[PDB]
Amino acid sequence: TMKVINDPIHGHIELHPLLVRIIDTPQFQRLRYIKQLGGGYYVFPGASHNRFEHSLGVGYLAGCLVHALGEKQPELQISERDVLCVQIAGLCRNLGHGPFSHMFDGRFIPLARPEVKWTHEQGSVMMFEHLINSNGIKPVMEQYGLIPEEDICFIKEQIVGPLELWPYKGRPENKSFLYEIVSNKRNGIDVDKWDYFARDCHHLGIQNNFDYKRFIKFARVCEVDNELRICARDKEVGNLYDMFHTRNSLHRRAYQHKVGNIIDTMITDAFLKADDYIEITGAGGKKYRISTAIDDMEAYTKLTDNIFLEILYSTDPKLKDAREILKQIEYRNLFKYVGETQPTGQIKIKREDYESLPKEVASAKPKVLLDVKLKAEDFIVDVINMDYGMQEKNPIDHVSFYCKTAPNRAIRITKNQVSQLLPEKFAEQLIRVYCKKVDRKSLYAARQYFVQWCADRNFTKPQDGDVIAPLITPQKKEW
Amino acid sequence: DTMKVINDPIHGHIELHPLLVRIIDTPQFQRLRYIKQLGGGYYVFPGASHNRFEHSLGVGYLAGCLVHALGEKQPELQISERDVLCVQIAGLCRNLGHGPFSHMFDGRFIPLARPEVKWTHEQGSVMMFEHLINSNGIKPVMEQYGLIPEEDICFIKEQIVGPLEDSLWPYKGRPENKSFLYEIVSNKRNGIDVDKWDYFARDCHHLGIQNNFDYKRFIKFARVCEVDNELRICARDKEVGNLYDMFHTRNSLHRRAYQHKVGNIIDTMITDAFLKADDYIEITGAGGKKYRISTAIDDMEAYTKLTDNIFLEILYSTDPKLKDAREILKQIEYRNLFKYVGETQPTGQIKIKREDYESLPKEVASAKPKVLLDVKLKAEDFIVDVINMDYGMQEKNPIDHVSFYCKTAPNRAIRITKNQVSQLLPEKFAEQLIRVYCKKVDRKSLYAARQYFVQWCADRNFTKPQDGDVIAPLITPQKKEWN
Amino acid sequence: DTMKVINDPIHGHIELHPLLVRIIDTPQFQRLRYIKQLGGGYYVFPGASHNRFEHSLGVGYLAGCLVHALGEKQPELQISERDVLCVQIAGLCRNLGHGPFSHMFDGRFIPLARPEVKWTHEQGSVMMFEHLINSNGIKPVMEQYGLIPEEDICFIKEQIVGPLELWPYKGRPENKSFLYEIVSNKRNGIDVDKWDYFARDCHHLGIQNNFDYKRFIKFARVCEVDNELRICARDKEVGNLYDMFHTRNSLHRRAYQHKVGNIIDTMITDAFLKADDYIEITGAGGKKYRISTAIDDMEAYTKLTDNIFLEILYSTDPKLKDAREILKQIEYRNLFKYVGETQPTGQIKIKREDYESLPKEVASAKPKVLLDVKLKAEDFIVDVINMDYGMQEKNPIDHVSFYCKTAPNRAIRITKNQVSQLLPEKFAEQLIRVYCKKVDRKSLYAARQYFVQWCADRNFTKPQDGDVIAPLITPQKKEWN
Amino acid sequence: DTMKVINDPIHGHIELHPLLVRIIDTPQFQRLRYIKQLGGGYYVFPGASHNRFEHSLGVGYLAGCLVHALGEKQPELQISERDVLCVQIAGLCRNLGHGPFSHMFDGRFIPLARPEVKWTHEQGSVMMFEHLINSNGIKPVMEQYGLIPEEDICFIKEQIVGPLELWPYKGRPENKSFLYEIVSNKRNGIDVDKWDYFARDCHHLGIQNNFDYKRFIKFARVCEVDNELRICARDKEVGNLYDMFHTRNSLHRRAYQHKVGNIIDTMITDAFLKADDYIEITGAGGKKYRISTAIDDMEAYTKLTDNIFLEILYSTDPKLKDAREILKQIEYRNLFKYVGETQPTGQIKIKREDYESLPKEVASAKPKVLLDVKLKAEDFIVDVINMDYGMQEKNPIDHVSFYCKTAPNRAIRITKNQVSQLLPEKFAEQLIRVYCKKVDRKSLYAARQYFVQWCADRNFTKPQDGDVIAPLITPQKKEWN
Ligand SMILES: Nc1nc2c(ncn2[C@H]2C[C@H](O)[C@@H](COP(=O)(O)OP(=O)(O)OP(=O)(O)O)O2)c(=O)[nH]1
Ligand SMILES: Nc1nc2c(ncn2[C@H]2C[C@H](O)[C@@H](COP(=O)(O)OP(=O)(O)OP(=O)(O)O)O2)c(=O)[nH]1
Ligand SMILES: Nc1nc2c(ncn2[C@H]2C[C@H](O)[C@@H](COP(=O)(O)OP(=O)(O)OP(=O)(O)O)O2)c(=O)[nH]1
Ligand SMILES: Nc1nc2c(ncn2[C@H]2C[C@H](O)[C@@H](COP(=O)(O)OP(=O)(O)OP(=O)(O)O)O2)c(=O)[nH]1
Repeated sequence: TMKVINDPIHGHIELHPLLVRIIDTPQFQRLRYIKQLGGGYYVFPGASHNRFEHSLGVGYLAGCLVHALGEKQPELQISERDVLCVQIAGLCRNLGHGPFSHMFDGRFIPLARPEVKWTHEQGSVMMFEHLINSNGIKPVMEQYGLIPEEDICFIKEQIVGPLELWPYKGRPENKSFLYEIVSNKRNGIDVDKWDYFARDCHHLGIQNNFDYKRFIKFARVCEVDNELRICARDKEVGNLYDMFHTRNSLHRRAYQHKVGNIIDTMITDAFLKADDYIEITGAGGKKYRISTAIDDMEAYTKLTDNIFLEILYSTDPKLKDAREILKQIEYRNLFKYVGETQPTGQIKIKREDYESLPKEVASAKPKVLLDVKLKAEDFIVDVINMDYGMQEKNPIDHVSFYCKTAPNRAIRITKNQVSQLLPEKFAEQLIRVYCKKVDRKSLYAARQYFVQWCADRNFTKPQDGDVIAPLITPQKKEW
Repeated sequence: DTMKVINDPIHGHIELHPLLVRIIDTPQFQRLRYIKQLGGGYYVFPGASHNRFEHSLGVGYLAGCLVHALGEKQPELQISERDVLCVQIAGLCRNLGHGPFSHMFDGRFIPLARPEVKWTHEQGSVMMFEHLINSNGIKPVMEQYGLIPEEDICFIKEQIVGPLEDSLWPYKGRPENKSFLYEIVSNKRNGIDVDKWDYFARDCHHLGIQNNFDYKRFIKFARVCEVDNELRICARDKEVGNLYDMFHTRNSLHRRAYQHKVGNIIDTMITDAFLKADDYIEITGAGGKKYRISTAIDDMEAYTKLTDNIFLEILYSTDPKLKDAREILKQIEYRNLFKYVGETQPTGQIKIKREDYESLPKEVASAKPKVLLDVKLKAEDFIVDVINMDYGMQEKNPIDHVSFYCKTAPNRAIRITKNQVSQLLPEKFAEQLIRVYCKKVDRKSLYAARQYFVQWCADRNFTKPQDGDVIAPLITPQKKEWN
Repeated sequence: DTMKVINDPIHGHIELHPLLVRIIDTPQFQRLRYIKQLGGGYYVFPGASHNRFEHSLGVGYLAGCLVHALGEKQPELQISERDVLCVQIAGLCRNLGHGPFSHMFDGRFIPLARPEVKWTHEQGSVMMFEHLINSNGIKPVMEQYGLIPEEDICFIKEQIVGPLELWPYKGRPENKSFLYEIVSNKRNGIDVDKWDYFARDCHHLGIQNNFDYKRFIKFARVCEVDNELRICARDKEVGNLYDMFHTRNSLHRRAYQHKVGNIIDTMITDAFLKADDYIEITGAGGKKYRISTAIDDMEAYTKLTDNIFLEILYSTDPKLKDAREILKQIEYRNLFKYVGETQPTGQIKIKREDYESLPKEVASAKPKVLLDVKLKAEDFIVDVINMDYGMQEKNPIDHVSFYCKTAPNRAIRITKNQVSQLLPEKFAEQLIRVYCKKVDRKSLYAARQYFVQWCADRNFTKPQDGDVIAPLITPQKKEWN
Repeated sequence: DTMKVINDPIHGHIELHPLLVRIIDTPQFQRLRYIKQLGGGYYVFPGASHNRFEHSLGVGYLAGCLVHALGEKQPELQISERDVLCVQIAGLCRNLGHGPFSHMFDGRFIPLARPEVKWTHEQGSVMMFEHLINSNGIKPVMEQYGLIPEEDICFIKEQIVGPLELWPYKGRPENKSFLYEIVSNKRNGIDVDKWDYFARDCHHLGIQNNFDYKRFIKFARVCEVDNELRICARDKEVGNLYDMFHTRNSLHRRAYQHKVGNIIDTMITDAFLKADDYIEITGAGGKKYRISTAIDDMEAYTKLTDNIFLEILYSTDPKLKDAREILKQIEYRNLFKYVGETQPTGQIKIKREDYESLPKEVASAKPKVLLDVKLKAEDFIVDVINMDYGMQEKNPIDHVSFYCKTAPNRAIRITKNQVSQLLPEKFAEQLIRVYCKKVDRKSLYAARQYFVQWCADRNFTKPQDGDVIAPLITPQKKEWN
């Protein structure tokens, strides 16, 4: 029968027996050993939470929204089968995450395997297949009325989008709105964000401004260009703009914390140095590396935050370089933040150029006397793209609304119709510079290079530019 | 007498010095128990039962926390217990001047009842404070605890209302080396003060909407630095994001709650009821002389007895003089409110001034929608509510008026511009919302009101109301940009 | 007419069926906005500005949540939408009878103003409910949404005040017995009214609530018990139920019976008594009532709220000078002085009829201590407080039924010894507080001596500060030493 | 170096003195990031991902808050910056000795792996602290900030573990007696460790905390008690103190002793015992230790965290097959099945030595019913839990000193009867849980029969579900019914 789980964010969640079966597998329980915020725990000591409990919350909210829609609009013909498939997708869309979450797909794999293209979403689909097949889930699905052929396709499609006219095979256009719940490809407004906002805020000790319950109460399905889509009540548009404001705040303060990022960067370097030597046993006893475990789900099942400690506690001399980096983290001998700047006006920095940037900083020629000369290897340059989840675009332009006077007619709402105090831009870049040399004189020099580089490139004046580089800031007229 | 502890749901256990307790325990202060913080807001958010009294304790407490923290970190500032008590007193007393239903009273009622007068709750707070002190023999008690009333009462008043008037330094209660003290209770430079911090947390706790601003963090990062020969409060540079967020939070709370369309209309209805009852309700002031609702502000003894009670006095009256006033309140009880028609905004530069407000109903009634109508409405049937939404300094960016310090040189004050922070911030800092309502509540009247309204918007190149195509499908087509 | 959504800080977004909106938007309901939940408690806990109105929305909401959950889990219970609405209405309306300052009114004022009458807020709720219905044409609206007014009105009233006198109810039959356990549980006190106030009062007071009502709802089922269908709790939740009552008693100790909130309630009552001949309140047919007689006419009672406090405070009439002076003393915080607290060691406690004699008893004590000042009966207030688990000497958990996971529809009983030996051995007690109206130093000192001597004379418990406030008295009593 | 700010979800922004930061930034301290506060609890309450690291910061912070409050109010105590830092350090470091899965390690594993040893996390904390100080050159930093390591290190250790052995302490004299009451209160258990874990565990478990430590701090004073200067609480707070222990017992019942959390702890412990011959941990000089002997070497113990769980689970060595299989069963949620709970009746207490003979006893019971299967001693687990108010039979409040507002320098005692007759009459009890290693339907049915029979045979209490799980057995015992 059903199980009750007490969650600090959602209170008492009811789990259908089929969901319990999916949960109680090595492939799912794995997520207990992957921190939701990775290196962030090393800055925010409340952020101990893992992918596992977040996944439960996502499945729960996915269920709440689909339930709400069915109760309010029985004409949608939403079935218990539909509800379960949506809950399963919600539960399983985090299955693909690697050690320290975004660090793994965002930092490590791009450097370890630049040729490969890999995302946690792809991983989630693969792990899900592995989970299903390894645990005899399909029989249990039919026992509760699911049709594995169609429904597994549907679940995968919810996580990763078309496995490619209506492009989906798992459900038809009349059920289009179902695909907006777990992972919303159209505008990013989905139950995954709603759980991490509330869960991260609870753990970080910073407050959440977004009311998902409210949103759910005001959600309706309407016909939009011959699709049935979820529409928000007109008056909730303010709150949706705010939801993305909240997202960006959480990125600024927490997910892209300058020191959290530097720790992620150091752990990634440790992983790269360990990658030749750590071995992970996959299917048939075959051995994989940290970087290649993603090619075999049996191996990947055993790849979690544990690697951090395996490296730290290692005695093998081959792992000395990797282990040393982690030990510096324990002593808190971290690379030093020098400053932040941004490109001015039009300019954007391409991913291909990231590598050249430490060279550029080291090449700057501040007109000041320096005891030390710094090298490209002494600098880290971290480039972060901050947006509203659709690059340059406004996601609210891709939301449909209804008004109380005509609940069946979907409408659009433009930014001008809402507020002139809203962002005029929806994407930006932040550039952080750090120095691996931590002494007083080194650090002083790093500041001079940095601010000179900013001037040379016509980037924005660092906020403390006049303090850290008083001789340099005057040369640039704009500043 | 000794220190008291009070449990507050927002701040926990608040200790109060005996002099503060003496000030609190007066008719002039306790009056604030009978004035709702959000006025007509309570009639939309049922949790907003809170009053100005408990907010005032919170402001006093926070004012003390900040001045105390500064003193602990920088003993060189020479902050005295006397300075601390004066700051707390000002914090405690800056809300004394509020009238019935708070902003309703100074924002809606007095401007209509007595357009010749200029009145603000801030001026009221000063007058009430003076009335409190004089009426209760507080000056002697102040000197008992080492305060110097001549300097200190001046200092307290200046903290609430600003310089009592030119000059580099316009304050008389304290010198430039204590300038940072004037930034705690009521910050005239940029509006970052402990009053905001209390109502964000308190209103959110009561409203059931979450607060994004962390005042405790702010206090930990705050320092005093020399700026143009003043000692001012500086925030850590890194916190500039959070300060922009503070004003964003303020704006959210205004949008969602303080300017809720229905809460506003209820305030308007209560105001009308007061205007109708103004001739008949009698309030006894100094010497037994009698005042009206609109004139109690001229005598603080009378003003002391002017609270939300007038609402119930009107509601429960039987005198036929008050029948009209009472009927409006009764319509509030049955929820037969004036009906919301819609909201629009002026586009681009355009702004509507205070002086124009009265001509607006006539304008809407003058618009000529090319639609057959069952009924024809008149100026009197419309209410037009203009709302100013800003960052507290009209078109100005308050963050341009903030001083920061950096960790490498904690005594050196600097400035941070918007470009130095983010491109995702607002490019403007002020806008206007125009709400239209109709006093005729029948279906046919409402339908007509919608047509006049949307036509008016179009005629004047205001923004398309969000529901424009639903409420006025025949009108919206004529304006091309809309559709 | 459509459903409304309301945002509550305790429950979030609450859906209100249009029939409930029609009930709410009446003078009789909206009245509750002007009655503080905790009365004079707000004068001690400044966060406790909340009113009976918002508490009533919460009770109506919780009542709905419970009956919906029961119906979803056991469709064989045959719960109807009609049932759901009637239970929500009863929940919304069980606080309608409350008077100015809530429990002050029925607990202190009415007993003293009109000792001959017997009156409770519950009786008031039923009367107001009838007045609300009749004055606003609600009966037709009830039938529009499928209710049967005659039966359902009876059902709602029974839910609030019990049987209007085998099966004693007329509104519903034995098969729906469990519906009577939701709003106002006469069997054991476990109902949704407590659950809202625990959470609401804690939120506002700023003290923490240890009870999880949502958990309770998730684990609740209906089972047959002595040929009645009753709400049963999961066996393992029994500890949590004991904890609920423990929490209730804590809230009484810390907040609802706060020694100063109680003396403020007493002072306001004294002002009301002194104003009651002069305040006039117009009821039906233009007839005039007093504060103490407005309870006989609902039209008058409709206009009787916390407002009277201010009507007195702001009065200029000389007749109200006495009443107005007491309220002024409250403002200056010149309150009656708490002397101390004690409890009876003996069983059988103290009669309500005996209360009047107690100040005289204190004044008649003869402490062997040097006193400058002699006090009189009239100088003392003696406030007797009954603290229990809701059922006098009885354990409410003995009147709860449970089910186990291996047999969810079978009811069982659980005894205290099956749960823990850390639980209470008694479930009722009395606190006695003494105060003095003379607030000078010498008077207070004297009052302490009489008090402690009276405790001794009566074999009450030694006040906690007894050795400090009455060092000459406490040594006489050997038990205390 | 300058002060650091840390954001904690429980306490908000915590200021850390440079010296404390130096202590925190060591492998010995950072180790606490990898030990779950609640061990096996995380596997039942998914919010309880929190680790000992963040709890230890909180304890350090609250230790500072108390000592700072006392110093501000009573400057005559002569409390020094040195005293404050020492109290904070002891608070920070009193959890250093915890092992994998916290209480599992010292409460279950070590007692079984090393029955000869007497080992407490407190002893471990003192050893780790020594290691931390010596390995990281902290003593020079201590003197840089004015500390005197010989006295102050002794004082810190004494705060954690008590006298390292008439005034028995050497780190501070009698005049500073009260300082030894903040971090680890040996007199009555009222200390800042509990205050952080109540609030932190509640925040993460998703259950409510009823104790207000900030209130307690505000009302705390130091008074002379029998020639010692001790921390005293305001008299009126006594209710809140009883409630603090009530809350602790509720947390244990609901969470720390959850039946499934406990069985998971038990399973993990077995896995560790089976891996103990084969897991190696490198300590000082490259030498290798076992899980059971890492406690002997601090360098090894440093690297002994919850990680061993995953090292075993991910292992391929066939010698670890048995240990790895137990952990794999946990992942599949194939746990030992809860059969039931009972308690000893009246007088009886269960001895530590007898724990191992209990499964044999259950298997020896002869239930008079037809059974498909016969079970053996090895198929049963019996878990005995001692629940109390921290001082076995004793009432901690009998060991607390109070003051009253009329004489704040005069310490007094308050007895239970002076407070409430609704309090516990007993302060310790035992709970006995039985589980079955055979999880099939027939086996579980049989296990229920043996269990209830065993309860009857030993005159333990009737399991709450006894009539449902063993309807044929419960009849025989008259007392039960
Ligand atoms: N909030 C709260 N949560 C609890 C309490 N006791 C347990 N929980 C949590 C732990 C779990 O996450 C969830 C379900 O725990 P239960 O003890 O109800 O489940 P369990 O499977 O052990 O009971 P069963 O005997 O199988 O029905 O609730 C409680 O007293 N209060
Ligand atoms: N959080 C919490 N607050 C309480 C409790 N008891 C009272 N309060 C609140 C009510 C007040 O706002 C504040 C002070 O109440 P007290 O009873 O300590 O002050 P009171 O003047 O009655 O005591 P006194 O005998 O004059 O020291 O704390 C409690 O147990 N917990
Ligand atoms: N949490 C939250 N509550 C809100 C917000 N806006 C309004 N509320 C509260 C006030 C009310 O208690 C409740 C319903 O307010 P609404 O403005 O949504 O309904 P109203 O009847 O004004 O609009 P409608 O009739 O749907 O046009 O929600 C918001 O953004 N967040
Ligand atoms: N509540 C809140 N906490 C924050 C925010 N930013 C950072 N924190 C947390 C993370 C840490 O636990 C703690 C200190 O963060 P900071 O960014 O002030 O420290 P950091 O050492 O990076 O600053 P530094 O540049 O060294 O002064 O506060 C924020 O905006 N809000």
